[PDB]
Amino acid sequence: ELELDEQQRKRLEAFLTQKQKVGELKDDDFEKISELGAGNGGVVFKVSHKPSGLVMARKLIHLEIKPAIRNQIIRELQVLHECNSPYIVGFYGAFYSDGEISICMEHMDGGSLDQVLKKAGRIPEQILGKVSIAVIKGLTYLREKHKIMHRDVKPSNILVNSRGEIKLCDFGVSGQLIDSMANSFVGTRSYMSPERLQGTHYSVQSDIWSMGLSLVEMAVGRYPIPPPDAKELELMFGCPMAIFELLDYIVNEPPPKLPSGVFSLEFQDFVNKCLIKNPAERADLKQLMVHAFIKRSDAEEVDFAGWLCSTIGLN
Ligand SMILES: COC(=O)c1c[nH]c2ncccc12
Ligand code: NA
Repeated sequence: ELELDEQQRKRLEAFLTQKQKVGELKDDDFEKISELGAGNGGVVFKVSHKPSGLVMARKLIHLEIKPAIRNQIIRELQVLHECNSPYIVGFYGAFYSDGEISICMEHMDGGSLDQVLKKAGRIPEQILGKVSIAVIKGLTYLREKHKIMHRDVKPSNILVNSRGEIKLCDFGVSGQLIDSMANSFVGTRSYMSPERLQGTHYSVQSDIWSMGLSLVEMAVGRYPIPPPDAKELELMFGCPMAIFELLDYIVNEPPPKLPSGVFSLEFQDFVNKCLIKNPAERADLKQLMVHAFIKRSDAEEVDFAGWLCSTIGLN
């Protein structure tokens, strides 16, 4: 499940070789091209690293903290130089400058799945199969090689590109950057598992809930809680709640589900196994990797890049 084919081995080797040419990252070496997002307490820009000529994505986190603090964060973000996977966004480096931490990463031309969703309206089942594989393999990589979980799976944290690659970004790597960002805002809690919202027992099972929740949103074209009325489905397939009320609904109500007679039973089953409220009964990475929907999605050779380019008008 963590074994790479020839094309993925080659792409990973070409990225590291290219990264080795980049030295110490410095503020003045960057030229802004455009803006990309802001979903996790910062701002993302498409930038040009002037000396190397490489196009990167630069996350700027505005924090006003004593020299001692920032230096620890930066040492802790060095963990990311070890995160080498076709399912994790490439990391170039991190530094502090004029009151802000910069995280420099690989630029994904397809953007994030929240953006792809907005354009598309809804994402087809076969495309969601490819997304599911990448999320499971990404979470398996994080857990296997670095003994860490994502903690923030959601559509905006899944990045796509014109080469048909799907990658995860924005996973807790620096304990200090987390602690120094307390009282929030570090991102919405609307994708959190019932167990995390109860302050109870939390593992990679919480990430599986988030994935399951994100898949239903992308398949239907709407954030799924509260479930849609019989009339809202007739609009969609022919065939407002305040955050505190919403978080209560997740803990207290039955989990969302895909509408029937629209999606395959294998896909409906797969999301249901991710969305079981009790994390013990809920499926795990090993179980998900051999699920009928995953095996069928793997054997399906889906032109993800072709679908992507047509949908967002890339080219
Ligand atoms: C937090 O990381 C990001 O948002 C991104 C990292 N690379 C990207 N490429 C395009 C859009 C967003 C990003
Ligand atoms: Na993000």
